[PDB]
Amino acid sequence: VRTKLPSKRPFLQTASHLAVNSLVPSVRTNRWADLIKGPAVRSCIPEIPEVPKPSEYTTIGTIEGPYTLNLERVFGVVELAGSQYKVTPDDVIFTNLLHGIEVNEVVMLERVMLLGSRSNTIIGRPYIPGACVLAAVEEHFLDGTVHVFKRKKRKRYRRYKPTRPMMTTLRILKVLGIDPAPGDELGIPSGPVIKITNTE
Amino acid sequence: QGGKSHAKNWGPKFGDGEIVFPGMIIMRQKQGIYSPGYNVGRGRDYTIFAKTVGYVEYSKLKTERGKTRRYIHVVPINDDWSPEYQKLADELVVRRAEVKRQILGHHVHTEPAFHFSLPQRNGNMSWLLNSVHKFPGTTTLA
Amino acid sequence: LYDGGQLGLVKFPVTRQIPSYEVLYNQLGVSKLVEFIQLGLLDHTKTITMKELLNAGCVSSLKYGVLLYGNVSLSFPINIEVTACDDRARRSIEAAGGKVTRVYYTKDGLEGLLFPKRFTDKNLPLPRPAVAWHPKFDGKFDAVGQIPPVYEAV
Amino acid sequence: TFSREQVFTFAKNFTGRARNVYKVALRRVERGLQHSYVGRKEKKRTIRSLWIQRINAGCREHGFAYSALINGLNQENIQLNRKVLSELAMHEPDSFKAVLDQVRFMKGQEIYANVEP
Amino acid sequence: LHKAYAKKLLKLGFKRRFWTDPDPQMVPGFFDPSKYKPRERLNGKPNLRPDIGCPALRQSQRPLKKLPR
Amino acid sequence: GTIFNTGVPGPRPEVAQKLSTEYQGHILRMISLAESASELDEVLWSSKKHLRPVHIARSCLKLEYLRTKEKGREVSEPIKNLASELENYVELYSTKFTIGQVSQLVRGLSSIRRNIQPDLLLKLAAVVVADDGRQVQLANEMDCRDLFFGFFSQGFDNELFWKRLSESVLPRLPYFNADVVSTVLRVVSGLRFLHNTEFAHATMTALVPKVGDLSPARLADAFFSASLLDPTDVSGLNAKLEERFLREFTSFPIKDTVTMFQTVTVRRHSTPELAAQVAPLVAAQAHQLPVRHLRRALEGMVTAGWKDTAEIPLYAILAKQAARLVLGKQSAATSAILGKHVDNQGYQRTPVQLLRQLARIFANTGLKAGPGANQPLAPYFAALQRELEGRLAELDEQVTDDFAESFKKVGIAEGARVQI
RNA sequence: AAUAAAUAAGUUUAAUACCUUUUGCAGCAUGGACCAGCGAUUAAAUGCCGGUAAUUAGCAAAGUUAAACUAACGAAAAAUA
RNA sequence: UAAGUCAGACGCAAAGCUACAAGGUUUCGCGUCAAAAGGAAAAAAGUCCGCCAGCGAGGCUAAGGUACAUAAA
RNA sequence: CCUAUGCAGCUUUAGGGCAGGUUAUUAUUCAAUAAACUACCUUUUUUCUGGGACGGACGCUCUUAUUAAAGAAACAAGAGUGAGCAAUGGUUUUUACUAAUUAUAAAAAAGAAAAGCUUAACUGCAAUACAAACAAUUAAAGCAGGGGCAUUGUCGGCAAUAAUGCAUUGAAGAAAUA
RNA sequence: CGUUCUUCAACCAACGGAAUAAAGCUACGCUAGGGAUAACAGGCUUAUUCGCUCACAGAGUUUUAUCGACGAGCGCGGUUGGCACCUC
Ligand SMILES: [K+]
Ligand SMILES: [K+]
Ligand SMILES: [K+]
Ligand SMILES: [K+]
Ligand SMILES: [Mg+2]
Ligand SMILES: [Mg+2]
Ligand SMILES: [Mg+2]
Ligand SMILES: [Mg+2]
Ligand SMILES: [Mg+2]
Ligand SMILES: [Mg+2]
Ligand SMILES: [Mg+2]
Ligand SMILES: [Mg+2]
Ligand SMILES: [Mg+2]
Ligand SMILES: [Mg+2]
Ligand SMILES: [Mg+2]
Ligand SMILES: [Mg+2]
Ligand SMILES: [Mg+2]
Ligand SMILES: [Mg+2]
Ligand SMILES: [Mg+2]
Ligand SMILES: [Mg+2]
Repeated sequence: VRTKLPSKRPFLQTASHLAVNSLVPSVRTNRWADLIKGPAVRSCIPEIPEVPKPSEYTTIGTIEGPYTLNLERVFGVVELAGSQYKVTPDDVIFTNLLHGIEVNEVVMLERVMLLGSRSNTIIGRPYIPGACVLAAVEEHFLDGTVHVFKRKKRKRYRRYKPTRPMMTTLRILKVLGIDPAPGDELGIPSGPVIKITNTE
Repeated sequence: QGGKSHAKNWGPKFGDGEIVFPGMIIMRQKQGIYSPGYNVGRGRDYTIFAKTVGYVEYSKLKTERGKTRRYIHVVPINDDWSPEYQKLADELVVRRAEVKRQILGHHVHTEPAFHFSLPQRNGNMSWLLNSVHKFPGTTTLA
Repeated sequence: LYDGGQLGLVKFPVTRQIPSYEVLYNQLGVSKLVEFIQLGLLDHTKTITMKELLNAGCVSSLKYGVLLYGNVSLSFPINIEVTACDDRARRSIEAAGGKVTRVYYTKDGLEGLLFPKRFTDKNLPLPRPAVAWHPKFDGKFDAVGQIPPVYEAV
Repeated sequence: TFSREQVFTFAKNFTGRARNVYKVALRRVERGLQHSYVGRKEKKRTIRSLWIQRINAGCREHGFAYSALINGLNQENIQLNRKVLSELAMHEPDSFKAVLDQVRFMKGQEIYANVEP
Repeated sequence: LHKAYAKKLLKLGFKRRFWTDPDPQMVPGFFDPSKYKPRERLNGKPNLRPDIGCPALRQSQRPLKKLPR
Repeated sequence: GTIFNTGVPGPRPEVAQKLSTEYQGHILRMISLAESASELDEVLWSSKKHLRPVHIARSCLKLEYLRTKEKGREVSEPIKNLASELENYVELYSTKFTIGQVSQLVRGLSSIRRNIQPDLLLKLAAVVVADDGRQVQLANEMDCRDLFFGFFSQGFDNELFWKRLSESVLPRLPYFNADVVSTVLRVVSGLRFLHNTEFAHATMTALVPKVGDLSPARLADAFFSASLLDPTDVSGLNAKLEERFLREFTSFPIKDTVTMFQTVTVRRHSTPELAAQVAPLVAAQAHQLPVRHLRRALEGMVTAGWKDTAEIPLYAILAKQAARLVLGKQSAATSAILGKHVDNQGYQRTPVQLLRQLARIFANTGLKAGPGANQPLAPYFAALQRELEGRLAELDEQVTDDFAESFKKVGIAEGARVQI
């Protein structure tokens, strides 16, 4: 046992059992545990159902030409791309890369959590049904270079790996769900002319 | 000043119910603490070895003079104590060698293959050389 | 190859036995000789000599001679002249009715046997055959080879 | 190893010989990039600390506590995060107070799609 | 021979088949009287001198000795 | 041991003396001494660059020996894969083989139930028959014997091939051994177009003075073939073969005795030898009688007309033997293991055709199975019901009716399982 | 260690160079004042082990060199006649 | 892999030597460092939690914390 | 100060040599050989180690602590040994006996002593294992030959655990070649 | 003259034994290396050293005025030591 050579005892014992089994047949031929073994199942408990969520974003049309925007007196909170935003018309937000949309398109955001004005507030638990936010896709860009560098002193270890994140830009157009307080109504045209191209 | 003697590994090598083949060493001891039972032998230094194919057993006996005796036994495969078991053991020995060669592979050679033949003495193979090397069967009488 | 100072490789004994000189012969199996005849590369209706074996491709390069060995089951006679032979080959050929002859050649004689044209093209007489072999080789040869072999029918 | 062009691009705002001397600038460039990896990690810890301080200050002006608010939101199933709550307390005091009143007193009027079932 | 030592010998080109080499002078009919040499006894002593000996039997090369003058 | 590392078996003196020699041929010995399919594959893989046609011929022949060792089961996966690889070398060297080498190649591949591709098989046949068989003269008796049986097993039925082969071999028939002639006779019987040719008559005449040299297995096959080939016994072989069987009735193995006995019964030459025939069967029934031979014994005894006797209930034991083979039950007794009883080889699925034939024969025996608590035919049908239950997919309308007729004949028609 | 991450631009927080050598170095252990140029497993023969091909190789030009191969136990019977 | 390595260190737990001393020395069981960034204890190789592919102003926790410094009763 | 594939100079009754002089022996009309004295040339003068030197030690067994598997180190501790026996080996019979070893709870179908006969303290081989870096070291069923005591069992030295030394070189007996 | 078998011997006790054999001085010294290793200083340890407390035996002889002990515990880093952690 003092030696560090690996032991061959398991090999010597297996050769002995294999020789006996090959030449001498067994007496038993059945095993009850195998006979009554049941069908394989996925689990022993009912599955847990999932909680529904409103749609994240969906295209509804395109923008025809140059437009202008004016300031309004309402705001809301919307969940998008894994993070929450507080938005009001004519705001610009930056998010992760959104797939399946193009520049100069109008999208509809439905995961609205809070709506507010100067006279009333509406709180979702956790989402408000029947509210939405409209926005225009303005950019798909690569952000500034981030230089990633690693080194370990006195260990001859060095790594350099620059990268460029992918992001998307949106401009908020309209917030629907809550009326402005009395005297705060915007009584003039505000937004662009939208060509509707999404009928379900 | 220092120094130590080389270690001797005294002790048992197998337990109850373990399978053994002829010639395998079961116990290494300095004194006859354990005595040979059935289907076992004993060397001149009290080494106990198996003489058949079977499983190891341990038992205790109380003697006439009040002493305790300990035996080592080897039990046949199916508790067969008839004199016909010897031929079955001989076949098992041949089979075991075949099993080992299959597992090891062809490149673990078990026989030599030289560019010459080994001499024959008394009808068996000998490792000692003759005074002169000659080709077999390449000469005629006279 | 240095092992640190133990020098374990030189702790083994030395053997001085001299191997037999017959390890310098070219070995030809009886089973390979038959295959050539069956394919048609050798003429079995006449005496086969080492010159025919060399040209047929059975033997690659000869410096001393050819040793014939092995067992084979034959159905037709064969007459072959070689320099050495074992007992298994002799029994196999004679069982079918053949004849195996061990012929003694010298260095100059072997050249004439294999490449006779090398002498005729230069208008040189062929080498002469030997008179006899040393008595120490009694039991090794049956006849003295003739530089132009005498072919017969089989 | 960075080239001369890369080294001097990184070190254009360094002081003294660190700007135009290769040996001096190279060691200054590598040490700075090491600071940046640590800096990005710590930024996420500091900003969350600032959000909590602002929320706590707003809560205590009304007689409440930050820890009481976080527990109360989870009982109402309100999933606003700390970045949004921090901004409400600073820029939308009236909406921030409305959230506190709902959690503490639960006196909000429920809204249904069919106003008259 | 142990596997580790055997591979080194093969890697260096060891391919001997017999304990000694055959003698061409023993082949019948190929005896050359001019090239006659009495059989000698093989030497079994390795050359262990660390200055002009076998490089495989010494750890490093030692300087040579001075000539008598 | 002392020479090798732990766990490495010590050298065998018989093998060591073969490999240690002054003569060449190392690769041939290595493949000839291989003990398993995997070992032979490793030898060929490590020697690919030096393989030659002689090596390929021996490798295919070795497949016959490895199969024999692994009896009691069908061809295993490693054997099949090894055979496939060897075929590629046969195609490569198809134009370099000799007559003897081709003979060995076909025999080995035929013993493994491997069908050579028609294109390759045609090439091999062309080599043998090329030059009108003038090269067939330079072949020994064994080469000719393997040519006839090897191609016949493959199924090559080219008339020109057999015509040329028969013409060249014809003059040498009188000088072949009894076993070689018997193999030729078997091929002639299987080939219809040679039934009435002069070659068939020449073979029978040549075998007349060599009857005494036939082995028990070849002797049994020769008697079978001669009965179909020459029912008129014009050559006299049947008379001589029958005389030898009568003289040496008890000197042959059980299998050969059963085959000869069945042939005599179908020839309507039955004599009061049933008492002598019954005792060997009961003496050795658990062995030397597989399913096929068990059916042969039943047909011969039933045709001869032997009736069950109190001292020796031959039909009763045969039913137990049939049930044992169908079920495949094994025994761990030392005597059974050392005796190499056929029943301990394992389980081998049998064709439904044999099951129907056995059931019909038992029904024709005239013994009951159901009514009595312990009847001679009870164990067989009880085993039959269990076996059929696991293979219902193979039962069709005709098979069910055939068994139903047998079940009614024996006396089991109530729709209930056998008592045993 | 003279920078980094942020910012309402007022400031706030994080943060003891590199190499070599070590059980362990911000090291009060070793080397470099800075810039440009020069500066370190290369070639031949032979052997071993993988990969990719040719399907023996070189001369010569119907004939020669080099290599490789060359007996191991002739063991299968699958005929519903 | 016919490669590198044959200078090791400390914590908890045992024994020999020392003085039931040493950040001592010799063996032995587990872990960590060596070759391991991040969080807690003041700085913190070897203790406690825990193993860094990259970016983000999302969320839940471990060891440890919850009048100021300093996030949270 | 210690460590080197160390270097150099000097010293001597450390090893080897003769190549100048002296001396000895022999030979030819300034020569040849050398276990001497002087001069000169060349070579050697371990390691471990609580730094090195000084002292001590280096092979192989038994026992103690690190528990009741094995294994496990220090210039840790306590004791042996570099053999003996022609019977103190092998084997049968008897019984008022059951010890001793350097040390030790071995052993009753076993030993010791007494009485008788003997040389297996053999020739040629050997499955399988213990251990082990390797070299070697340890146990051993079984087969053939010639023997011993019994009359169908045992004997390939000794209760067991120490009494040892590779290769090379040299020597002896026999046999085969040349 | 050479080979094989049966065997033994010498120095290898520095006992895995080989370059056949085989001692010293250097403060006149020289080169390559190490804080992997000593001498001075720092560090860790506190046996020893030193101090205090308990102990109140014994001397003084009414007084624990003064002197002072066996034995135990704790502290100090200034005495003699141990280790080899920093610098060749
Ligand atoms: K400068
Ligand atoms: K010290
Ligand atoms: K030594
Ligand atoms: K110093
Ligand atoms: Mg000693
Ligand atoms: Mg250090
Ligand atoms: Mg400097
Ligand atoms: Mg070392
Ligand atoms: Mg070490
Ligand atoms: Mg330490
Ligand atoms: Mg290191
Ligand atoms: Mg939390
Ligand atoms: Mg606070
Ligand atoms: Mg030293
Ligand atoms: Mg070994
Ligand atoms: Mg006897
Ligand atoms: Mg003995
Ligand atoms: Mg110096
Ligand atoms: Mg130090
Ligand atoms: Mg230390």
